[PDB]
Amino acid sequence: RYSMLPPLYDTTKIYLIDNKSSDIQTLNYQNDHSDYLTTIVQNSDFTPLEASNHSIELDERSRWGGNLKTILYTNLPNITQHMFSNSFRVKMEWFPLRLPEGNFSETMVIDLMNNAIVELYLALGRQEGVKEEDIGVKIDTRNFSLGYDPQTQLVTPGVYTNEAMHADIVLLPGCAIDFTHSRLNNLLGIRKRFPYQEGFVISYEDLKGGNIPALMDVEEFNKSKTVRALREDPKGRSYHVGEDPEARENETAYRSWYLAYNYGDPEKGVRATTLLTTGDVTCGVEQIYWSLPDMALDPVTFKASLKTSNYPVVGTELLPLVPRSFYNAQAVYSQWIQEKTNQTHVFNRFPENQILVRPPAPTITSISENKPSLTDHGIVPLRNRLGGVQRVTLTDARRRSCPYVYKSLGIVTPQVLSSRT
Amino acid sequence: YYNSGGNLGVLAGQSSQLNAVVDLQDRNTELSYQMLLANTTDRSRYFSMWN
Amino acid sequence: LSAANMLYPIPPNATQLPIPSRNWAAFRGWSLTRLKQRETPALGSPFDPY
Amino acid sequence: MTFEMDPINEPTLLYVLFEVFDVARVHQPHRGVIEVVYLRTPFSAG
Repeated sequence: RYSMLPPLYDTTKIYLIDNKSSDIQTLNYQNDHSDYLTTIVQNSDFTPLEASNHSIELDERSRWGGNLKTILYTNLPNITQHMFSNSFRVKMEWFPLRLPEGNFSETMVIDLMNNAIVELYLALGRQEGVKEEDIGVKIDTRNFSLGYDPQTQLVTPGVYTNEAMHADIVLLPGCAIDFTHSRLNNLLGIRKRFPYQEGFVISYEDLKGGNIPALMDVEEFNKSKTVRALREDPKGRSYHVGEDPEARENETAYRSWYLAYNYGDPEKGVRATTLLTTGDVTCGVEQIYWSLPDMALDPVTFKASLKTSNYPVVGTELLPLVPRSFYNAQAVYSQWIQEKTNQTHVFNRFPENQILVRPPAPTITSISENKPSLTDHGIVPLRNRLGGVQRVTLTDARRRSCPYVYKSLGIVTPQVLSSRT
Repeated sequence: YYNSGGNLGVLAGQSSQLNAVVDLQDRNTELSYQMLLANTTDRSRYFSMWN
Repeated sequence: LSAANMLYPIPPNATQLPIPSRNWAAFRGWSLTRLKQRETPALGSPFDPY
Repeated sequence: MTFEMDPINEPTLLYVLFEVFDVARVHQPHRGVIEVVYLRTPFSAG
């Protein structure tokens, strides 16, 4: 039964269009595109604000259910402060880092991380008297083991193989990175084997057994048939070949989480603490708790709280952040072309250092994308006095009222369930 | 707040869990209280416990 | 004041014409008075920036 | 309705209010159940 109209029977359709919320702007001054107010009553005879007064009264002799259909398409950027996708922490101490917001690919985010680390080094990190090659943090998507001849205890080529493999964490004694409140591990690829405990605080002295093997002098080999490690970068940067005691002198001081996950003790090394994960640039796919205080009866063991985000949840669906993977065989060549066209060396400030070089772009690029999603949430119990003004709220998995939601549309089809009340 | 959609008097029983207060954009309950006082009692005398 | 207050804006001249259809049962009467747009706030929102 | 008014410079608004029957009866069945039914008779509500 709707007032001033003949009653309808059995089923019907109720549209919670967000475009109608723009006709009652007086009620939505402080409401974003995810926590707005709309009106069910759609008749041209009244202005929308006045039609919001009327209410649709389903019969009180039956417990009215409802099939809820949803159209959702949020334009969420990949790296945000809202999703904790840009926070970072580097020890040498305990300097936090921040990345610029925006939609970026995996290699772009890795480059931004390296650039932020270098910028923080340039900001008060070098004025105190730290020599520039003493930076102890690097993210190089490389495997520092290809062509490593055990008999000579060195990698035979004079250049580390510039392949993709998997992103890792390169740590020098002392400085280390320990991020717990950020989700950058999801995109670069690393996860705790035993989460929920304290956080993700992998550091030096943890990656024992994976020290980067040194590399031999190609020029000196071709000159005198002698084999020895690169103790000095041609530009004047030590490779810390002789440092890191308890490890043989043919390995540098860098730790290289990858080549420490592998080729190491599994029950005692970083293997027992962290595991490899495919790089999900979306920082881990989340879900949106569809919440609607008015028509839907409170589901089991939920109460309406004060928080504008902690409303009872009527339904849930996956966040429309689907990481689609692209394959480019000449990814390194494309990266070189991009570096040339950038006309600046900000993303590659040490092109000559074999360890501090800009990490190669992975051959599997998995940039995120935003797509509309239509889902059916099944039968939802309703009330018998569905009002005109209704609140429609979409919240994060932590009930944080995500504000990037765009064009959230819900369709409800009432049905008769049971009887009485 | 009295007639804002976002803010409501959700006064209700423990078992019903259904709002017993509805306000819809039109009931000027503030002017209602003003007229109620001005009619029931004389308002030339100031009561200090309210305004 | 059992009533239903409706406010209709007035450009600074002339006349105006309100209201579509309805029912009109138990109607009691009208009460009309002009206010200023600057003075009248918007009560439908938690905050009124204007 | 048509209103003819003395014109003033600053923009203004009309505040015609329709005197209606706005009543509500509260029913309290048992030990923590409170149900209120509203009724605005000319202008449909509740």
